[PDB]
Amino acid sequence: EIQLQQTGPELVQPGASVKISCKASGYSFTDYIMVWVKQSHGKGLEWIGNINPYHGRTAYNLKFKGKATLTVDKSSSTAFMQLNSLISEDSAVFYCVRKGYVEGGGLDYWGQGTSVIVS
Amino acid sequence: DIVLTQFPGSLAVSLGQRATISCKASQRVDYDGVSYMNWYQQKPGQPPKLLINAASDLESGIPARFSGTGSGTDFTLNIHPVEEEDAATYYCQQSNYDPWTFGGGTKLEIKRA
Repeated sequence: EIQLQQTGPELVQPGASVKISCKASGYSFTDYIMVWVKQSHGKGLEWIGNINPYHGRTAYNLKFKGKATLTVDKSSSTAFMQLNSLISEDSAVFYCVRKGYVEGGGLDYWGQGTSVIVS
Repeated sequence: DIVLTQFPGSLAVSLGQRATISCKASQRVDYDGVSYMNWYQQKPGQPPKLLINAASDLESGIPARFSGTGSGTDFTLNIHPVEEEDAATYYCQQSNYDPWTFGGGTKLEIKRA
């Protein structure tokens, strides 16, 4: 079983920045890319960007460029993402999901998600 | 980027009937005979669940009443026969080019007595 433990819920004041995380387990961490998604309230999902945990490589959706930064820490198998310049519209649920690039190309396992409230 | 469009946005089908969910890509997502279209299911208060990858591959553990077909820019997800636990929202997602993108989603409702 693959496991994606994300950090807990956050309430943040506008203008500042949160830094959610997501611990993986159930497979070798560096084998697959970690992708992040914004599930705004009562709507469809939005891709934010992926990161190769091996070399730290990164690629972002442009609508979220400059807002979210993806990082990784191999020794503790955790992928963290940071959001800055937070505002009312950033209020949403953020998931981390694993993507098997060399396995068959699917975002197989998602984490439960993190609820960030900006207010 | 390749935009995905799902039609319709809401659908109501009777138990035992066939539900067909469409997904249109703005550009082809094929490569080497392999369509990079995935389908996910999302029930309220839950993270999305993978149903089919690469257009037509059913992920293990997923009931065989679900099937996916299509190539190029036209894709459909079929559920036949539809059951009650199939009430949920379904999203398509392509992985051909960057950025990776999802369709708007289609909410399926079951018609009963």
